[PDB]
Amino acid sequence: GMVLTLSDLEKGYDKNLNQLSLSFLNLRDNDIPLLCEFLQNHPAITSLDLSHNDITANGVKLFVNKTSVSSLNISHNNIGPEGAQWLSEDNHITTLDVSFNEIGDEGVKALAANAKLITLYALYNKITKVGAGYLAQSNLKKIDLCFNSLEDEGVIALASNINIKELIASACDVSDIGAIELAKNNQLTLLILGKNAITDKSTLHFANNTSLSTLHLGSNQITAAGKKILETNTRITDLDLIGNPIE
Amino acid sequence: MAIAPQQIQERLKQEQYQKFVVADIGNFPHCLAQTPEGIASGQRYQKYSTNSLSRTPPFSQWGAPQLLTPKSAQEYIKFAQQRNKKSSFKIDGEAVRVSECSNFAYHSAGVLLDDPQIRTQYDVAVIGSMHSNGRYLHNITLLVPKGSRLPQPPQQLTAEVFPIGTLIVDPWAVGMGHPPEQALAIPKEQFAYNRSLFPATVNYQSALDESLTSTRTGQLTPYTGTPS
Repeated sequence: GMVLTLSDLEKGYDKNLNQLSLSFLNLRDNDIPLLCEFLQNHPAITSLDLSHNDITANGVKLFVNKTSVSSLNISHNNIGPEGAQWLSEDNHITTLDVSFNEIGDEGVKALAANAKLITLYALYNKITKVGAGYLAQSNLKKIDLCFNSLEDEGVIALASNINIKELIASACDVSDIGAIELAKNNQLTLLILGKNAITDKSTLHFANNTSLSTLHLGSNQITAAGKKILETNTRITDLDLIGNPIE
Repeated sequence: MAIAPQQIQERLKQEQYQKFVVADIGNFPHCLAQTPEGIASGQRYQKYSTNSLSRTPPFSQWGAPQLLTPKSAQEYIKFAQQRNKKSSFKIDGEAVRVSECSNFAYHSAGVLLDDPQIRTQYDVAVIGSMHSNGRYLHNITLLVPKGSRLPQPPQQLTAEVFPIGTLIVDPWAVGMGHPPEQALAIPKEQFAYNRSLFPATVNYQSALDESLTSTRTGQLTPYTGTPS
């Protein structure tokens, strides 16, 4: 287009990793056709980083089903709900980062209906308990939802999703109510719930959890008593409690 | 003697924020930047996390969120002073300084407020950014050119009332691996977290701080020296 250059493309082209990185270049929708042309000329590139640019939903329309890119980072753009809706139509993407795009509950509604998706990063997207409800019906194995006000109702819905193996939901307005239901879940192997309102009340349920091997509960309200309880679970090889009022 | 934004940036670069232990990497793993500095910060956290000294003071509390925003200039300068002081805790022979997404901006505020030239050219502000359902998840330090005021809570700071010439200072972003050009004394257009900047709440304004004039400058020493 008017911004993306051939020089950008070749400097961003990591030939050892077959990865194209074009972050922080102020790319716009009009730059997407040139991008796709380059990717079509180099079909081995299946991982793409377009993060921190100025792409909108129109740029997504110009990208989707053009290439064999299966891993896409388009975080920190402006693709919105419609951009997310469109991405949900892509037939190659299995790992997707749409963090910081204001995709909202409507955006996530479409993505959650895409059975192709295995991993979704969607930090800070104004996703609410309604969006979490949509994701609870998805086939996602991993979801990162940090900085979304999911609330207890949200993560309670997510806890019922038998497919999710890894859930990241820090700073999501989760209390003991939500955390306890996540603790009862028997499929999660990694759970991160930092920066929420979780107390010692949840810790017995995490001590009796049998699925988790990673549990991050940093910067909550857990005390030394909760820590003592959590440490009885020896299945958890990565336990993070940094920032809690311990001792 | 007017100080240039680059000279302000170089001053902040001397603090080596990318060398900090970023304690909430455990909370927000996906906020690690795709950079050599991000890779190093992730490794530094892992070592810190598995080191028993991390659970001893003042390191343990340094990792804990400080929700109450300081209302005196001196507290900020003291924040930076205490964070930089030598300690016995070393990771691979390296001094350990710890912060997180809520208190990290306080350090830079202290550094900036401690320069006599900054205080004549700029008002210093600390804001809560990354708004989510009534909460502001990310604290940022602002350098506002003198004579422009900022909205007081519960009024929000928005792009429309963001003073021209405002510089953003986000050392947490640097701790996470973003280069200075995306986080230290730069216009919002270059800011790594520009997409979550507004709306914001302004929790501290040096222009509204009556203790400022009695607060002294030149208390701090740059954590490192500039290379040639």
